[PDB]
Amino acid sequence: DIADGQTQRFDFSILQSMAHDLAQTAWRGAPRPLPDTLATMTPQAYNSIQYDAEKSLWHNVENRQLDAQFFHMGMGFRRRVRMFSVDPATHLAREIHFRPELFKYNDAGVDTKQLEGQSDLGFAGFRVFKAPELARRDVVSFLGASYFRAVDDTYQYGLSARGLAIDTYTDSKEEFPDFTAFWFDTVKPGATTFTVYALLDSASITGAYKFTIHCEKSQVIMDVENHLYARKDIKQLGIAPMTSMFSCGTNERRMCDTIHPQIHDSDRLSMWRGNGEWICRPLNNPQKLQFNAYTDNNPKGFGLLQLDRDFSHYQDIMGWYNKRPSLWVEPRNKWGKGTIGLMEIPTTGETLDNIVCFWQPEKAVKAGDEFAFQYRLYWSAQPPVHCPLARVMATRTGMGGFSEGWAPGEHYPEKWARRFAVDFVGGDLKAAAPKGIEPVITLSSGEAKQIEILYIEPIDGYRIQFDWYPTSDSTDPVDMRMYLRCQGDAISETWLYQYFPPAPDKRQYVDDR
Amino acid sequence: DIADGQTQRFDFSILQSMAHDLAQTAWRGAPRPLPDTLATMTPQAYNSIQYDAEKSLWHNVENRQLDAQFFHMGMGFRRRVRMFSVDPATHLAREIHFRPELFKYNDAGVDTKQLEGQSDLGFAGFRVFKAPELARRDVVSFLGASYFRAVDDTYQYGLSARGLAIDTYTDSKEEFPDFTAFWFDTVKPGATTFTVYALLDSASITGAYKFTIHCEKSQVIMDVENHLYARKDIKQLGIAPMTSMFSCGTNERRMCDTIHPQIHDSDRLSMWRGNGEWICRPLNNPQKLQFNAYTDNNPKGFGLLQLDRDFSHYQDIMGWYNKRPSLWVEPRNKWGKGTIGLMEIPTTGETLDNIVCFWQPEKAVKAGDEFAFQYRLYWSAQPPVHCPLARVMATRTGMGGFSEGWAPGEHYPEKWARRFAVDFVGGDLKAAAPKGIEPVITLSSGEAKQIEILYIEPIDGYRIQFDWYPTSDSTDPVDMRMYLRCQGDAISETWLYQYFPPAPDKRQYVDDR
Repeated sequence: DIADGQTQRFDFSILQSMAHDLAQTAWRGAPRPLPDTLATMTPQAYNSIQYDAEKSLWHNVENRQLDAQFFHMGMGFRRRVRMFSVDPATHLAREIHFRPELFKYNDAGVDTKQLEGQSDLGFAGFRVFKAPELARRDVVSFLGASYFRAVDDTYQYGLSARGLAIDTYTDSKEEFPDFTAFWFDTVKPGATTFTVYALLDSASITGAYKFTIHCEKSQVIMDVENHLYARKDIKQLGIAPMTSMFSCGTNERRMCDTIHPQIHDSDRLSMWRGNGEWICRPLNNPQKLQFNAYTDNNPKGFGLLQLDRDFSHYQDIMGWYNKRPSLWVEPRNKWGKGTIGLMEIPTTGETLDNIVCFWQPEKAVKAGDEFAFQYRLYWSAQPPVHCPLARVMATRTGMGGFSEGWAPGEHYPEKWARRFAVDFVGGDLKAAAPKGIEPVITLSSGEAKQIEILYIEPIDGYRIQFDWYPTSDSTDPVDMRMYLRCQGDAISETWLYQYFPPAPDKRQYVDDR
Repeated sequence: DIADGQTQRFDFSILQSMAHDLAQTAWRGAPRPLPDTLATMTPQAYNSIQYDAEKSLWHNVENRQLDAQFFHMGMGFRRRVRMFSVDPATHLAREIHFRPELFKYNDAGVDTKQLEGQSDLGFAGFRVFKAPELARRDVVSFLGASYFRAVDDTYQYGLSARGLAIDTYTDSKEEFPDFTAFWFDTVKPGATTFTVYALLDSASITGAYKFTIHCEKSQVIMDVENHLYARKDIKQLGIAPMTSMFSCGTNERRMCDTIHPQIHDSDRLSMWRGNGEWICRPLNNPQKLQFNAYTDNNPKGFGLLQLDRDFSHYQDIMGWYNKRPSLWVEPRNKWGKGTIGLMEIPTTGETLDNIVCFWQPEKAVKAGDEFAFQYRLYWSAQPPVHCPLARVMATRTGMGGFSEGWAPGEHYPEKWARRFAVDFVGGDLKAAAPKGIEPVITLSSGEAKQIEILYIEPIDGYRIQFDWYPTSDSTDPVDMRMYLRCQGDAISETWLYQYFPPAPDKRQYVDDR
């Protein structure tokens, strides 16, 4: 009912055609300035603008389990996005032109007369609500350049995902692709899923995106198919990028001066390689910008996970980090050779998303190149696929050089060493204990001296604790790999960790006594 | 059967007589050197000496729920302690002379011929076992100068208590009273409780101690009655001292570079004043030695508590800090004016007991003075008496100067401030919330700016969070008192905290960016 634009035929092939035509032509450029009312507005004024639930998308669909509400122009959202409604039966799309009557400005200093003849103006994005609460809490949100977020049955929006990433870690500056348009298929009566088509535009790449989002009871499953058309040479391309935050946690705690024991939207990076090996990579908050590439030939799955769901580990009631979802990327086709990038930015608090994970194809991207990637996104804790063997539970790092449970109190340890504790749960650990669980530790630098295997009754797991001794002053990052091998065969997933030793002068403890 | 000494009449009045006679005479002095085998022995050799369970005390008592095994001379235990067995029916005590046949040395380099004619040699102490395991795990242990420890139904020996404390915090050195002798009443068949009489001797004080220890299903209750006779002038006297450990926890974490999130045998000091006010004093690990005296007129109860029983907060499998008991002291009579001392020593790990709490009578101790104190000791988590009002759950301290849940990530907070978060649970907090919970915060120095009251669903409690601003450069310790007052009346127990601000030059955050 809110779609008043001209009727035009639309399809996925049609969407690919305009994306190809857009790549063949010059870039539109930076967004033009917004009207003076929106351009100069208070952040509190923008938050007072509420979309009209009576004028929401699919409001005339009887017995509906979904509802869509659009956002408003303003703040950092300067790119106008056009929304269309397309009938699934007859492939005709009608443009939903922006009108001031679609919003209630309330306590906003908007004149509303400058937005009267502003049909060219669009929206900042959209959010989708579920059946029990069709206008209160959204399960799927598409806000920003290309960022989109979804929630599990606990709601509590956590990490975000984008449609593309360009030059994430290169000598050049970051380029942010924009979702310039959206096509919404009309939701069927009593339908959990819905389909939305997105047109991605950027200064060096254009793409056609198709999203099939299923809002299940305990998870949100998104089927993403894209067709990228390169406009210029791209030195770094990221497929299905993941944006999250990691400030502190069960890791090296160099930022722990806060009332919250752990602050992170995600604590680990789990990878399912083509050969079938599961890799656990805990996230880090390094002092310097870090980029890590993990070579893969056909990744069966990867993503950032929030495996710590206990509230007492976070002690946050405004963010609810324990209720935040975990994102898992499941490719549908063979993606070929490439690397899973992982960029970690230093951070102080929780207002900056410093974790970026994406898939980078091995082949260099040139002008006129074409790409097609299909993958499934799972937005929930406890991702659908996990390692059948023993799984890493936590990665605790601390002082070493002393017997466990007998840390000296009158003095610091004489020899400086770093102690790493890794907890393994699941698999056949209790069966392999009588035969002998032998941990295999590979270190780029240094040596592991006090390798101990201990059993933890409350978690029904085994802890592998070792002390790392530098034996060098190169201060270069140290790569560690751990996996449990009982009968000459792996019984646990690989534990991948990047450790940054302190300076040689800082490899000691100062004591006032 | 193991008592072969001469029969002598013994009673509590008789024990008080020899304590009075001992005070009237000069001190025995430092213990004489042990035989060469025990004097020069390996720590591993001493641990190889095992007492004979067949020759244990009360071995001839049919249908017994208790068993007593003695310790051996060696290591820091250089004071010989004489053990006696006294029949409750006929008050006759027989001395249990030390014999080499009472121990199995096994892997010990002890000649055993030098200990043949060594009846004058005694024991380092004794331990008491319960009915299900009469020779494996002890519930009550008396090892050391005057230290004695007891366990709850989780076992896992934690904090210790002594019979007396002399000059705990004074310009002079520490003086350790010694339990020079022990009288054991024969345990009745099928009796949970047992009575042991102790003679305390020291360079400046002598005392007669009577212990009535009940080993209940979930707790150990000790009835302690003492009669102290001062031999010299004592400048500081401690009644029912408590010795514990506090390295890290939900507090100022200046020692947190370890795999264990919290290391402490006790986290708070709970006091029940004569007027009926409950005070919660979280323990601290200060950089410098600290002594605090809390004036009381008739203390109804005090002790060190371990209220955090969750394993995930400690992550220790060798110490099991979550299973350690809490000690509560319940005076039986009016103790009069005095102060509850609390000495905190700086510590690095967990091998040093740096928390000492004791009751100091107001009146100065002179030569020839007489004292008599009766109190009950409870050795279990969740002490029998707690505040009927709201109780403090945790005391989290961290960075301030920013809105909660929106800590800046690209930069540090502009203004330095310390944020204190106190969680209150129980009482009538949910009923007083509609009326308005007003927190009353008293600060010796500085001001509280951002006082916020928030509700925590998972713990069903309310968090009082405030930011402390220095407004001074005196770097002196800051005393804070908090209690919730809704209708002009207190609805929560008082929260007492001692905070040490950093140096004025250190009241800032350094950023590499």
